[PDB]
Amino acid sequence: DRPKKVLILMSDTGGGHRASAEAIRAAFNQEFGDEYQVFITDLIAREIAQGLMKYQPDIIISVHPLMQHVPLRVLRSKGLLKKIVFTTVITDLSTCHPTWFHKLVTRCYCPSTEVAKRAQKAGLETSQIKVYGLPVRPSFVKPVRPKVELRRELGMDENLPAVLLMGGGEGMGPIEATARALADALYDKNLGEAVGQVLIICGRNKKLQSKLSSLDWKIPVQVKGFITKMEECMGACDCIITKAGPGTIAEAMIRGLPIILNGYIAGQEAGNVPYVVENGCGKFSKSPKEISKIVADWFGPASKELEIMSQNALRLAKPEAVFKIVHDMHELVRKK
Repeated sequence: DRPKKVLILMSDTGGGHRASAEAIRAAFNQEFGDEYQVFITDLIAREIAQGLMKYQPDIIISVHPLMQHVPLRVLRSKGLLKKIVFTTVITDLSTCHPTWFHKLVTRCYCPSTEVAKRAQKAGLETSQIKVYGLPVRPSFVKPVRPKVELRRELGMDENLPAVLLMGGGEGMGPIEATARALADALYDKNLGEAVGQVLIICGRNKKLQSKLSSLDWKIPVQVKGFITKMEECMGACDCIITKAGPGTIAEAMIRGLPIILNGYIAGQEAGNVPYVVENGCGKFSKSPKEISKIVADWFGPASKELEIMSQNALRLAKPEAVFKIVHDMHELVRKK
């Protein structure tokens, strides 16, 4: 028809998830092309009012818990509410805050049926609620090379089972202690045999990255900084240790990785934990000793438990969330 503009509201503080926003932007790009131009704005009323005028969006998307009430008010203050489709993509996997929901919204996209039940609780009608899962980048969703080919490209051992350890960011138990604990649990002293291997992704924690990659490891340990392609990394491993950041969780499930939740950002990600644990996809622990035992058992005596949890994750996985959402927004905008 005519080119349309999309504004996605994030805020670097207060919860919510920008990787979902970027995932959404990439999905519009892939699916539709220049039929849509997509901006992500980090911001309250005056700024909203500003960004409204800067981008004059056809459709507004909120990936933030605080981005419903004020933006909607301002939309009604400027008579824009019937012109502009307003949508919410909840980035809390479970157990959310009431603010995620707003009756004046057009559509609210849920990552679980649990969250959707909460939307119904809030008075939103069936037309306003969809459950497609939590959006993940498309480039993540491409079926990936074989395990040994990924392992080799990442400098890992080809045969040992691997735990993905994420050390980036805030909220986790001791990463260095955890890696050392992992090395001890996965070494057979008499055999001189590594029982497993570790891949540590440091993200932006560079002090951790240098310390960990200067150590002498009992088992194969690969240390990295920032990784653009998480799909290759997750495809090379057999389980994952991480903070209950929602994207990382939704990614791991797509790759059938059983999760050890290493913690969470308080006030933000703690509702993600039951989504993992109560659904049979993983465990919680911050302790290095407790974590490494879990991995060591999953790589030996509880290996049946690992395979079962690995099936539970694929079953919960929704790799097509991103496409579904944007195709739904596409038709939402069109009915005008």
